[PDB]
This record gives sequence, structure tokens and C-alpha cells, in this order.
Amino acid sequence: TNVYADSFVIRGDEVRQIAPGQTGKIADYNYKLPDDFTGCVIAWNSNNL
Amino acid sequence: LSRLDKVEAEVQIDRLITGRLQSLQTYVTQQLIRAAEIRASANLAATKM
Repeated sequence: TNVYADSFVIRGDEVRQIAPGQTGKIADYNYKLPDDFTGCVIAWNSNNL
Repeated sequence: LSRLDKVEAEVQIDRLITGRLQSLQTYVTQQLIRAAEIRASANLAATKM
């Protein structure tokens, strides 16, 4: 019906924090996936930029 | 709960609920059967009375 595309840049270690229902700094105080989630997490490196 | 972060507890509390909820339905289904046993006995008492 209606999608929300939201993006940001985080570290190569903390990305495992990004998972629906985990802890760690990015999911604790920065950006919070909900308790019941549907979408996809798309993650890649942009080290050359 | 206080041992784990809740997204794990949601999993565990199942095995609690799934356990306890069952243990009720065992106990309840017992009572129904046992109730009828008294039920027939009560009918016999009314018949004798």
C-alpha cells in the first residue's frame, strides 16, 4: 500500500545491530526497528566514496 | 525477562504459555469429565431422593 524508504550510513561492525529486535547503540538511541517488522535491510559498503 | 532482552523472551514465554495454557486445558478437560461423573451421581441422588 505505502512504503517507507529510509536510509543512513553506519559502521561495518554495528550493522548487525540493525536487525528487528536487537540491542546496541544504533538500535538503542539512533534508529529503531519495531517489534513486528516487514521490510528488507539493504546494506553495502561505500568505502570508495 | 530481566535475564534477556525481550525479543528473546517473546520466544521463551511461548514455552511457558504453551506449557501452562496446555496444563489448564488438561485440568479443565478433567473437571468437565469429572463434573459429569458427579452430574450422573447427582441425577441418581435426585432419583433416590
